Amino acid sequence: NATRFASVYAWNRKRISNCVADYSVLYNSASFSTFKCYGVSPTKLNDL
Amino acid sequence: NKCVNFNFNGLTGTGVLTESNKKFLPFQQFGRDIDDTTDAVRDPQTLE
Amino acid sequence: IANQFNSAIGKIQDSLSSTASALGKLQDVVNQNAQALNTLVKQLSSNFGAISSVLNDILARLDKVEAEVQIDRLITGRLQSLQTYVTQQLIRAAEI
Repeated sequence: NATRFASVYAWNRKRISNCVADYSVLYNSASFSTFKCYGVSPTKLNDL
Repeated sequence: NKCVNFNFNGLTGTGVLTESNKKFLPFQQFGRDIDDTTDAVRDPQTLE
Repeated sequence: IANQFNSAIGKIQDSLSSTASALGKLQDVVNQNAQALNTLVKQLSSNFGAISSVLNDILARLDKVEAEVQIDRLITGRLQSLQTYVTQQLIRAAEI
């Protein structure tokens, strides 16, 4: 929901740490056009 | 001292979990056998 | 005669107390089996081109289709490990 996304020639990286997480709230978001996960099945994000 | 399916901070297995007299160094969380497999673990809630 | 016979028995007891490379033919069979076991163990740590080298680590991260494409591989690489392990042992069992 954040206002400005970084120009990719200088793309931006958020570091996330020291927290619990949930990904059910991502996959069950209506907005997404694409959600490909390559190391881990998208549902399994919630048991790791 | 009973046989259980387990998930220790995402590192799963099946086995008997039992106490240890092997003193881990303060920074360590997994141990490993000769067979490379996880022979010992430190619990994330209670540091035994 | 009996003394020179006992003298040779004495030399054997001292010899076996003094050496181990003489038993080297029994050492050889157990060492062939020791490194053969050690080889099969190392192969459980091989990735075999899969995403990951450990089965239960995969079961912690994939589901049903993108999981089985990895499980058939681990199976292939390990199956070859067993074929070769048992081939190396069978031709060994003929030596023994």
